[PDB]
Amino acid sequence: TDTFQMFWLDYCEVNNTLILFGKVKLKDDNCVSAMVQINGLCRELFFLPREGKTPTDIHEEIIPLLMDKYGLDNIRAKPQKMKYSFELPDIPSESDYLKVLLPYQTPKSSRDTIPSDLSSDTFYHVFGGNSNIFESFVIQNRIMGPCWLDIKGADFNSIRNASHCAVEVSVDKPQNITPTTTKTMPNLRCLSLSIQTLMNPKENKQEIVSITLSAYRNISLDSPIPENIKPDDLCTLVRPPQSTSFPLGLAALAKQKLPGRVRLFNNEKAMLSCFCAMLKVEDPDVIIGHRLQNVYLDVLAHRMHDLNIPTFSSIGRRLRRTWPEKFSNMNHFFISDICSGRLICDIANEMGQSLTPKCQSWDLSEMYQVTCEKEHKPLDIDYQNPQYQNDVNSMTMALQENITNCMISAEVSYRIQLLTLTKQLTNLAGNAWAQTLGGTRAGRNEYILLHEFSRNGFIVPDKVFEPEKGLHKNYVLVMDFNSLYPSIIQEFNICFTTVDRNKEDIDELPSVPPSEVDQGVLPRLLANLVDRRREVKKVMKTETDPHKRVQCDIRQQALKLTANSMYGCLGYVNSRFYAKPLAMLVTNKGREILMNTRQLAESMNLLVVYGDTDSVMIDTGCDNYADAIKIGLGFKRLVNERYRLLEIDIDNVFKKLLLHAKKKYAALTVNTTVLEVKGLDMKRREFCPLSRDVSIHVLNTILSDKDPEEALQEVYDYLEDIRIKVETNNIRIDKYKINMKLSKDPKAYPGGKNMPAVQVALRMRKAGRVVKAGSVITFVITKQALSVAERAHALNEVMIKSNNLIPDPQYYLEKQIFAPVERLLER
Repeated sequence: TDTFQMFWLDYCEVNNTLILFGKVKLKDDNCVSAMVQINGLCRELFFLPREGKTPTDIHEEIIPLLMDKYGLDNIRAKPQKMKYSFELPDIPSESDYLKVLLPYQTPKSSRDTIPSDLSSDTFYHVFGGNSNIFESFVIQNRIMGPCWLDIKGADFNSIRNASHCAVEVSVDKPQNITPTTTKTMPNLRCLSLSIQTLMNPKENKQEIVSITLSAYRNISLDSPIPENIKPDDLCTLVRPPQSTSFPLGLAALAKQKLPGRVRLFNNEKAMLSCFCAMLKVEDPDVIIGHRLQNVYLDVLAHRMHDLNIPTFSSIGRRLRRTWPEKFSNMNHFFISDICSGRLICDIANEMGQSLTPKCQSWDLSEMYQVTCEKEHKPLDIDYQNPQYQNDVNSMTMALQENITNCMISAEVSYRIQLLTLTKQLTNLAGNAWAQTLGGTRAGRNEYILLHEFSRNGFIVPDKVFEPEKGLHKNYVLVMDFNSLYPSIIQEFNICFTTVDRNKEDIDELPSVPPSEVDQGVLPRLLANLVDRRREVKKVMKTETDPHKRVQCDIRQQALKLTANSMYGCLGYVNSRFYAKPLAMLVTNKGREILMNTRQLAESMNLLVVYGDTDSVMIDTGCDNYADAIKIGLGFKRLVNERYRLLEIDIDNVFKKLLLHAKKKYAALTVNTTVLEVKGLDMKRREFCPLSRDVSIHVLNTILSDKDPEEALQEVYDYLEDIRIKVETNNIRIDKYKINMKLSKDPKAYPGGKNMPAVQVALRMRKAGRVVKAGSVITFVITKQALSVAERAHALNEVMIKSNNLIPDPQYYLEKQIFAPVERLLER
């Protein structure tokens, strides 16, 4: 009521200040964007006194020297008792440090940081010298992810023309900002982007041809997001891929065939200028897309740089007139920085992939099928193909393809709940939402410990069973063992605080602490996450309201993911909290448990088909779903009885299983039984529809509910019928077709005599027709000595009977039918 309130989403660093971007509510209950410039932030340095000296001795030595070097009239400093329990050898468990507050903003040498190994006769180590400004703020003020912030003493007249936000304010000190307990959040303005590019052979540059923008202005994460939500505004921007003008009648045809607005531009520079203007006015909190992080944002950024778009900064929320001077492998940092203020929701990055394990390539069409169970056949659009510069039909189809991708990306991101889950993960880890969305696990792993330890007066550090190959005729269950390590850490009280280890030699194996030692920080945290998860699952059993129930499920998953990710803290080599002695201690107990899990399985007359620290596959010996699940639960109880904290679950159910490796198999999963293939090249372009039809039919018959002979004879009968059908050419010519795209001119292909597509193309040239880079050649290997490449002819030519061209039975029965079936039907 007296304080400025804001829901913070993202941040950036500039001039040793911390800017928070967020939302503010207006008198009409509508939320607009806002930014807060936070001054007066300081590093918390801790100086460790030598055995004889004291914190006061330190005060008298460096405070004057620090004042002079940084040009400060005074420096807040006081003794403080802190604890250390990490990897540095000669630092005691508890000591009296001199806590020093060094402002990020200093008159002199602000950019220079104090090294940990600063020479002195009063102290021999210094912590926090290289602290990050965002890290300091978040830790000192106990900020746990995106939330509401009470900001007192906000200055509404200090900041001028600094952002693309509606409200700009500042504070003189970070203590003026505190988090509130409000559990709800404001609606987000989401903007889905789809970009189509053009490869420029001359400069090897990726240029932009079109951009589609789909706006969703009131996405609410408090309630579930309605399926197939329609955008409030849809707009497509485009420029000519070849000439300076479009085909005739494009605008009229677009108005007639395409949804939303379509804006035409004479060049790319005008299009990108318009794009930036639209971002500014739309002011999205979230930018959704497919492969934005590692592909399209880089293209977009560099093209804006190339064409010198003055309003490029609107991609983020901080206003810049110039690009970073060094804008190289560190382009990712510059782009990430310039986007600050708008969250990047990329369904195809590491974070997005982790939520969609059922995928394999994570292509837009594949994800749409997996997550939404809807089919969309992708069109390969190559704007090098001249047809787009003159054929108005072609252009319209291309734009339609872009518009569809833009809305599929949005729908997928809502369906897999990428925003709400990452938010919960961010609230649990206390890091930045953007870091969760675009980073690995390491980030979340790091901040959850930074918060836990600093809250309990601790100084934090400075920044297998081989697969049984073959067909399994009985139900096989994949048992989830992801809680293995976190249950080990908890059971055996493994922590940085409890395990004595040789810090001189990290290869020396330590021992688990005796029961007398109190629960450490890491096990206590894991125990809590596990308890909170139960508190939520209990509530679900009673909850009737689907809205609250769905919210519970999200919270529940978030807690599970946080706990199952804790091992990375001490396991990952490049972790701020890496500890090899601890990693070894947890990995060894992991082997003991899995080895015994095998014996437990065999004690139930079960066979382990495959296993690792993440999952164990067991053959139930049953040919019935009900029987199989009962066996699964029995094994679940058996494993929990021997390991009270280890709770495993049934992840997959294979009625039949053809196994090669963990991610290379074919099987009938149960959710209704369905065919599921993994790690096997099924939809490979090298193979024609006939070969794919045959391979599919072969699998279905093997995994069929029939005996081996009567079913395998069905295969032989099928192949024989196929062979006679091929030899007598009674199959549709389409089924023999093979596609092959030309990346360059067929004449410029070195070794084109071996490539069937290059031969077909060159033949079309010598005739008269035109074919350049970007043309897809569809051909058939015809019967005739001539090479296979010389016997290859365009599909449409073989379709005409008067041409007397027939498919070569030898090639198709051998290379297209025998070879694939041989690799599939071996065991």
